[PDB]
Amino acid sequence: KEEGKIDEAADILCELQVETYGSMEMSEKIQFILEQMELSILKGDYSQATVLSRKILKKTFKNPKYESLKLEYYNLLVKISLHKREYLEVAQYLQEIYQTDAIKSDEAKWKPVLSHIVYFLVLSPYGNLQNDLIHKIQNDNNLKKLESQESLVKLFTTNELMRWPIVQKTYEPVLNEDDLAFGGEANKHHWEDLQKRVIEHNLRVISEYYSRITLLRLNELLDLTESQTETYISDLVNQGIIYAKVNRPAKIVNFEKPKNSSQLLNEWSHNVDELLEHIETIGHLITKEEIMH
Amino acid sequence: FALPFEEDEKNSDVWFLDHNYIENMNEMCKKINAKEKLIGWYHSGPKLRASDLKINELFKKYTQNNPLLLIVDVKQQGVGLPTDAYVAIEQVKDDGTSTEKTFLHLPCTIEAEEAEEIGVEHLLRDVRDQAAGGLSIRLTNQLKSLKGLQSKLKDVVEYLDKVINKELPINHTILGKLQDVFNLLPNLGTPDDDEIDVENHDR
Amino acid sequence: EIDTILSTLRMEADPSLHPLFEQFEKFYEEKLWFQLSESLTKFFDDAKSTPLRLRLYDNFVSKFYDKINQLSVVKYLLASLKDSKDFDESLKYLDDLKAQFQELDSKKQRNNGSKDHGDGILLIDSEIARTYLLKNDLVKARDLLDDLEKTLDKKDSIPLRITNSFYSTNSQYFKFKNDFNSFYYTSLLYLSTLEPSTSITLAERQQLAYDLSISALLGDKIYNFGELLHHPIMETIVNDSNYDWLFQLLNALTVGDFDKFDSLIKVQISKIPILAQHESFLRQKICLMTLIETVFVKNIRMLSFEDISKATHLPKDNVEHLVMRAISLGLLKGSIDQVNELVTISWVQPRIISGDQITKMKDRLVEWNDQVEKLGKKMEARGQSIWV
Repeated sequence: KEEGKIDEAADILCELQVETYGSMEMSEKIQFILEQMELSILKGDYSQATVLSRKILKKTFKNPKYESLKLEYYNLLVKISLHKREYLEVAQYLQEIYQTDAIKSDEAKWKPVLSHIVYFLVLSPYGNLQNDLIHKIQNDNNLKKLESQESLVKLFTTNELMRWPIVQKTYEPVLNEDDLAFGGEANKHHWEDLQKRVIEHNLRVISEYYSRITLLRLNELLDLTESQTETYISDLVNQGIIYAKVNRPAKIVNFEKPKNSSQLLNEWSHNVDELLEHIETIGHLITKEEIMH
Repeated sequence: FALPFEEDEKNSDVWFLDHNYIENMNEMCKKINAKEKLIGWYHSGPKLRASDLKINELFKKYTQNNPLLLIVDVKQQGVGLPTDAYVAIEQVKDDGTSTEKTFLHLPCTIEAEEAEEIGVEHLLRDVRDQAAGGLSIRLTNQLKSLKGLQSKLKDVVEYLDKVINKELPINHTILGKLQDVFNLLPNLGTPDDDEIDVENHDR
Repeated sequence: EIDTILSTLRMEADPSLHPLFEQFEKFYEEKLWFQLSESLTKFFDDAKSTPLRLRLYDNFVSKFYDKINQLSVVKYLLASLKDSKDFDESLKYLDDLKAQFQELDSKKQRNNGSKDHGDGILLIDSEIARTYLLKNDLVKARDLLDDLEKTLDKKDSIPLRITNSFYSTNSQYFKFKNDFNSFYYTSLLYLSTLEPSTSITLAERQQLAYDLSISALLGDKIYNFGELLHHPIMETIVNDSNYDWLFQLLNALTVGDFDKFDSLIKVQISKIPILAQHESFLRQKICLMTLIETVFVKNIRMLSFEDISKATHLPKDNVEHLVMRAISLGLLKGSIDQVNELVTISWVQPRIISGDQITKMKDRLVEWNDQVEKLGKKMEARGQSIWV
């Protein structure tokens, strides 16, 4: 490893310990997989190290026997996924670390672990999982002890637009200085990927509240040129997150759903049923207060 | 099964209930069939009162569910069932109170065994008309539904005349509920009205 | 026994306060203990400020450790330790008592017949949290709220006395954090469940009222301004001087004028720094209120940006932001165009129902009754030979 023969060294380690898993204690097997995986981050093959991690099972790894080993397993998984920028996945791993007994019980040691999650969870794209996990972080008491982390979770959880040059400046000296996600040289190249979530977030708020809005006004709110604006719209509709239609003489941008007779007949059915139900319910209370008084 | 019950209404704090009778009877019924538990008590009507809540407390004592209060109206009014179900629900609520016990209505319907259904049918010389099976039956029902709707609307219309002219108090919570009825109304002379027209054509 | 103790209380005290010590002793001789309990109450009502209050407790608690009702006894200590200027001493006394109540219940059960005894314990944990908060420990009180809340819910009901103390701790904690929204909910409940005792001084009730008014000026979805002035708590203190301009901020908000509001706020922002730190929320709040109100009293469902801009004194640029916050808060629903520059309302928030609006409801129901009855007459003539 210290010699230039590091390559030949990995190929011997990984081959050996990946066919040897017999009668020996679990604690030792966990250890040899970590060693194998470590070399493979240096190999530049993160895919080799993904396959290895799935050899060791989640059924035999929630015991105090394996406690110090569990933490290192999960720290490595974060490095693998950070290369490939699956941020939602990074966040899941990090969550287990928080829910580990050791970190939770020691007050000081839980402080960095929580903070890292907030960061990555916001860099995720807006999916079904994004919505439920982020509202899990917002509720927690620990989030509320802190105020630096609280401001970031609060921004995305509310259904209010916000402009890029202002989120940037504000949290640049607070959250972007901290290690993991943000901080270092390779990690500063994830600050960038934030700019895209904030403008596409704005578009998510505007579909819901606006139904017609001008192409002219839209350019101003996202703070992007004509050419750029149309691009990130197009990219969102391939993702099937929003419905958008832009007219290229700069007439209308439509967020309003394309309608059919069937959808509409269903909506109106709802309203009628609903009336009949309210008339009866108010009718129970009318009986009580009539005899009573 | 019946209990003896005497009501004195001079003081609604004066009541008769045979305590011992209840415990004795509970145990005998369990030896025929074990699925019988105390799930409540019926009140014979012929209306709801504000007084049924003094009595309800006596039955919470016995039970592991909230007692069902079945107000069985015994002159029998309605083209529906004259049986109301109420279960006492406990929730914090401010309408001049801090913690409210109130009674929430639940639907009354029937379910029957093989034996019991056939025994009903056997009494009846009727072919039913609460069924909504055939064309004939559903016609009868549609007209009963319109008559059901007009009679309830009067009860709502008279209740509101009694606040404003026979002076009961202004109950924000009640009205509040009423308001939304009007808010969620259909409005025609819009494309919504038009989708209906196209619908009629297809059928 | 009680004799030696009684002498010692009188001496260190004033001549005015000798007959108070004397009343207790008399009930004791005769053994009327309903009267002894009441006479302690007169004591802690308005002389919880005398230096002997704590010791006086110490003889009676020992005798009536398991003889009379637990709610009664505990009540004296709590009032005594609201008058201590030293909270390190307050924390120690609670910690011992907390300990005694855990032993006591073994004994006590057989005496009453069968009764609860978690009543004293709940009140003690609240006092530990309140001592912490007057000393500025937000966290120690914070884990005490969680554990205390769950035990309320475990019972079918908590008493009014017990729940006032729980809501007492919550109010204290929130105003330090500076959440207006949180402070608001605790105060409206505190008035509902408020103890009938005169033992809760009016001075606390006044102070609590001032802070309440402040929560609703800075609040985020509070459109209960009219409602606040109905309840005794504000109604009666309108003609006090420092609570004049304070209620004028309520009344300006109601009628939706901007000039009465402007003239008031420029003075009180300077004077009181509370209105200074939450300035951003305060200005926006009027704008939102104007919007809702104009929408509610009318029966039409749309307004142009031009109507809105005059009403709120904002240009049509900020008006689109104004609309977005209102929909988001839950005040209104609708959609926004910028190509016809309409706000299309489809939902209004049910607010206070006035006598006039009941008449209004009713008129429409009469319209619909007739319509149903007419249709049902035709539907009988039709289909006369085909029915079940």
